[PDB]
Amino acid sequence: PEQFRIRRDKRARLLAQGRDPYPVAVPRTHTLAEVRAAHPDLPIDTTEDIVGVAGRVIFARNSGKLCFATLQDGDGTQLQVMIDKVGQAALDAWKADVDLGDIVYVHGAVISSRELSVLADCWRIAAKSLRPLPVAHKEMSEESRVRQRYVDLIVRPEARAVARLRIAVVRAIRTALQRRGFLEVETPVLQTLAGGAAARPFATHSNALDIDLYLRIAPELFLKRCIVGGFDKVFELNRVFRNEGADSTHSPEFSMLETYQTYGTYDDSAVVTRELIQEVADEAIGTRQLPLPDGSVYDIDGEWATIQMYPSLSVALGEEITPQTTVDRLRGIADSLGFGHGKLIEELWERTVGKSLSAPTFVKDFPVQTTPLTRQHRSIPGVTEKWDLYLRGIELATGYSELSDPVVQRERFADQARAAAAGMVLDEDFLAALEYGMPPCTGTGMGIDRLLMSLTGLSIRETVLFPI
Amino acid sequence: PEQFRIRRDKRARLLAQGRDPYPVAVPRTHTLAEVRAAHPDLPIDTTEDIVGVAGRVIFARNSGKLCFATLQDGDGTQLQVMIDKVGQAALDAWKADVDLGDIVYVHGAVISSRELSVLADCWRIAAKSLRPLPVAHKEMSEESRVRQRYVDLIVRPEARAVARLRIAVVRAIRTALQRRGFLEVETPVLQTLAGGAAARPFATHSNALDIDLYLRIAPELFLKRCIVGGFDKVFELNRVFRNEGADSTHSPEFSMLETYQTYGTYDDSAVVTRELIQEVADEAIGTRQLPLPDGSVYDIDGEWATIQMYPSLSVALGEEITPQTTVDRLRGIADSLGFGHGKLIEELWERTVGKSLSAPTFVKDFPVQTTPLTRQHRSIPGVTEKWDLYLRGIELATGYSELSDPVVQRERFADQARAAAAGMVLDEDFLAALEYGMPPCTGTGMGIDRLLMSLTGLSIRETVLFPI
Ligand SMILES: COc1nc(N)nc2c1C(=O)N([C@H]1CCCCC1(F)F)C2
Ligand SMILES: COc1nc(N)nc2c1C(=O)N([C@H]1CCCCC1(F)F)C2
Ligand SMILES: N[C@@H](CCCC[NH3+])C(=O)O
Ligand SMILES: N[C@@H](CCCC[NH3+])C(=O)O
Repeated sequence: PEQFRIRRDKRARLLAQGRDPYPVAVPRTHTLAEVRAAHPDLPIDTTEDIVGVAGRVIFARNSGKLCFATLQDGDGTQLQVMIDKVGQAALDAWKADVDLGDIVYVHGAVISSRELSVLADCWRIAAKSLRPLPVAHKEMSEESRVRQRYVDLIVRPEARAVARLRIAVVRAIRTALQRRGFLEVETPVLQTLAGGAAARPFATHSNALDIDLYLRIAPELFLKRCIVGGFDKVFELNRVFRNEGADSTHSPEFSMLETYQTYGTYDDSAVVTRELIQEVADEAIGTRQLPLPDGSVYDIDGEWATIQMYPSLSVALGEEITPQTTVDRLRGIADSLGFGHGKLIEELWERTVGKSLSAPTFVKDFPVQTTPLTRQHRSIPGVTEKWDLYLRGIELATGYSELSDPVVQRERFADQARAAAAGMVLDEDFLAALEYGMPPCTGTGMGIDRLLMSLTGLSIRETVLFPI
Repeated sequence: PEQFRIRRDKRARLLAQGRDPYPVAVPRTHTLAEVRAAHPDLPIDTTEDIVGVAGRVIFARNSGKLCFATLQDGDGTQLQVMIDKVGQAALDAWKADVDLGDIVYVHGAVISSRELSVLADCWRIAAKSLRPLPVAHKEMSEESRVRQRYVDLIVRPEARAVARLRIAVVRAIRTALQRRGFLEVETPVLQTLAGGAAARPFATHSNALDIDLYLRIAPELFLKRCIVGGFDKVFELNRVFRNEGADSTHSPEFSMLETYQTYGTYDDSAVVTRELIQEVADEAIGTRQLPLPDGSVYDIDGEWATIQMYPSLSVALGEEITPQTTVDRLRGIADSLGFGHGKLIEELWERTVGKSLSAPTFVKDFPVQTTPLTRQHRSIPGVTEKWDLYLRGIELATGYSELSDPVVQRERFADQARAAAAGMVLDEDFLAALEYGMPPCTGTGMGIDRLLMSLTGLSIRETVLFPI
């Protein structure tokens, strides 16, 4: 706590002496990992490979004529340094000047101790830390790890690995989609009215236009415009904003993938989603027998079951539930266990069938009420061609066979608007685009955080770099 | 105008007959481009390659026993269809049912007319357009093209090419950075206070937290946190939000690239920026002798000149200007042509040297006042290690040797805050991170819209898909 001051004082006296504790440049020749992969099996306690390395001093051990430190590169990789070879003054400076958490450059020969080490010709402070690292045991509380992610990444290896995983996962996704001929597009974040999902928006006032603008809840309506526009295959991986509460599967800002493919249906996009998720596991995790903090293994290999909502619900409840089942009947059943038809079906389905699922599973054929954007089913009356994908109990992803009928689409919105009216403007430009004609296409959505969670067992608070 | 109604009426009667004008599926076997690349040089007026194609009817020409139409796939590619082979009823339906702007599937043999055509076994409406296309000559006004981008992309080839260019450019960028070992990260859009640039923020109220949040003006402060965190090389390509006016180089929402590289300086990031831009041209445009709507050619090949701000200004003004030149002196000069020292230097420099530049040029060594985040110059007093890159007269990109000194950084912000005080909270967490120690690193910024503009001659209103 007081050591904040002595650190500040070492900076000040280093400046005064004409030593630079935040130099513009130091000539680092190699990352530590490069040095390692260069000398994998050096006869220990024995080379003229001179290098210039840098790193954070995370461990010091001083001893009269010779000091040893651990340099940890930013990615975790470790090289020990040993400060006769040059400078008594140098050794004194080392001792008086270098603290833990300081970034340090050293130039010299690579050797192995009686542990891979560089024995120094030169050395220099690259950066002076005016704050010690927490010992970290002292296990940084969950909400101090998130509020100081920079320290977390320094002190806790797993923080490093997770960060790098998300990054790998996201790249895996872009690779996979690009391989299949999808083009990534940028669609507006600031919108005059935010559609493509159910949620309350974030509103912000524009100075330029003296009007409110609304942060997107989803790119769907614009992505659809792109399909009208002649895009065959488009995706957009980026943030959406839902002005609502936070829980273990929900946060107001999060990164979601959306995907749109002309001349396929929800049956086609189901297959791609599977392949996509499996292909991600392979690239980023390396197995489809997923290890969990549980200590368990979750198998996502092979084919995944598809069930239908109404039938699977029927089996769970012991009676035939259809689009014709009244709200009065559903209410009764709901009660006997512990607004509208659609909402009741989904709710009962989750409370019965959904919760019981283990293996990866698509549920498909959804109530029309609760699916305003998705086409009516090709044969079955009363339902829409939508699936949800449940993986390891997490609601991962949806796909639709997309409603391209403007008149029907107009109605779906008129119903929506009239439901939440307090006395009714629709998204006229969207509908305008539909009436220019949108070819048959299937869209998907997927949450990145959900993806990682489902894959790893990590909480939403660990998957993102800087939450709050 | 009235044709809106007859189109709506054809939908309605098609529904009634049990013809589906928005079918879930049609079994398209090939894109038109696939058909083309399959039959590049077919002896005209002469094959048993049956296909299933789809496309928008953009040209109709009817003739008793035989109708011809142009199917244009979404990307522009064209195949003609010819509707004896099946159905008198079929030909009647064609004539009464199909209008221009309708999406249509046809299945049959590929042939060449007396023009590559498919002569139909089957055909079906995939989508019914309840709105005709504008003839487009009738040249869609600039602000009707942007407000209805979906129609633009249908009707105007160049709209198609530009859309696809931006997309190629953005991928080119990610390829280039990834090749060099940069990791792309996601940093928050919603912030408790927005830093990393000069601009007024967008503010939005949170329901979860009953507080205002501020849309990011720039990712820099968080990207820096990542470097502290041990990232060696990180970039973030994504939207930033500056609550300010729109002009020909400025819009409140736009996509920018930021880049951060440990153990290099502004001299190093200058080189990468060049290589990066040149590598983009190569991938996306195919030449570095850039064609312009001007009718001119702009050469971005080869090495680019670096000049210094103070000296180049001095030469332009005919007197020695230094960090020591007073605001009283600068004011005088400014006057004689037609707030603080820094602002005056930059202003004079632009009004004299900047405007005169043609070839690609870095200007470097900037006034300390106007560069709070960038390190002080290694030798030259009074200036910071920042460059700006001017390409074809457009302000494309900046790079810094990054200020990692927390105490200095604290001062820079205290000066800033006190300047715009009306009677002073700083970004304490940012500074906290700096005092954990950030290794020497060089950041860059670059505007995607600027990039495209500089490369192509296109206005900012054409480079983005959906502005306003
Ligand atoms: C943290 O992730 C989320 N946060 C909020 N607040 N809302 C959602 C998610 C999430 O993953 N969602 C999924 C649902 C299934 C389709 C894709 C999706 F991303 F939308 C909806
Ligand atoms: C349309 O682009 C922009 N709109 C606004 N409103 N502000 C800026 C740009 C843009 O490209 N900028 C550049 C300046 C040079 C460094 C990179 C940058 F992206 F910030 C600053
Ligand atoms: N917009 C959906 C995802 C895309 C569904 C298919 N059109 C959501 O917010 O969940
Ligand atoms: N944040 C800068 C770009 C990065 C400069 C280097 N740290 C801007 O808004 O222009």
